[PDB]
Amino acid sequence: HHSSGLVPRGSHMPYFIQRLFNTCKSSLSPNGPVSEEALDKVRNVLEKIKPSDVGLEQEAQLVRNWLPAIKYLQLHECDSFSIGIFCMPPGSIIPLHNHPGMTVLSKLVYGSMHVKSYDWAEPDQSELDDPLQARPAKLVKDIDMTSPSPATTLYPTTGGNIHCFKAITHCAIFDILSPPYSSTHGRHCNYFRKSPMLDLPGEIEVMNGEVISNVTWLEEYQPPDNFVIWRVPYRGPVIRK
Ligand code: NI
Repeated sequence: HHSSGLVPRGSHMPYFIQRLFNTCKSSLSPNGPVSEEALDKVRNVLEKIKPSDVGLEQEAQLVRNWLPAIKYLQLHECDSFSIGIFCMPPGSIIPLHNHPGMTVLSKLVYGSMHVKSYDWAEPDQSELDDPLQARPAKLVKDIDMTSPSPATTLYPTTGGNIHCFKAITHCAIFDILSPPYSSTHGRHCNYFRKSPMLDLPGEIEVMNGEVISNVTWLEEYQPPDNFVIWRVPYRGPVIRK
């Protein structure tokens, strides 16, 4: 029945993070995902993620034993995409920011957090208006998420390109970005605040006649000073690149 070790199987299924990296390399480009089918292929692998796949099995146990500093682990950065993990202790915050021209696939690896996200009410006015003045945005998501929760996707103008996170328990957010942030290519991680201007309307009529209700007015701004985030080495299974 068995060869007693003489004939091992070999060419085994690459372990999770290797499989995931391999698929990103084939599914992603400097222009973003190659296709929705291609992006779905990355999404199908990412959904199965476990804390042990990325060396976070110990931190995941802090969830059961339930501003503060956030740890950021960079697993890969190339012109085509980046992979990173935010390890957030309870009560920490990733302040409101956007992902210009970018698609981001994200997965809560463990724990619970709150996400609030918006999109501009008039995406076509991005290149024609001053980002330092108040601009109308529509609410997309405003909800707690608790692992296991399906992977989420934001696009350059839909799915909540402007978002913020607040950790409820210890949690880790696994992010795949294509294209990656690049201050050189005009793709900066810009932060935003609610406009303190008084007389801004709650609803508007935009191009077509569509009435956008519950508008939120956002000003570009420097990130808050209590946002402490430290770069930390990835200590999980190695990626063969
Ligand atoms: Ni983000």
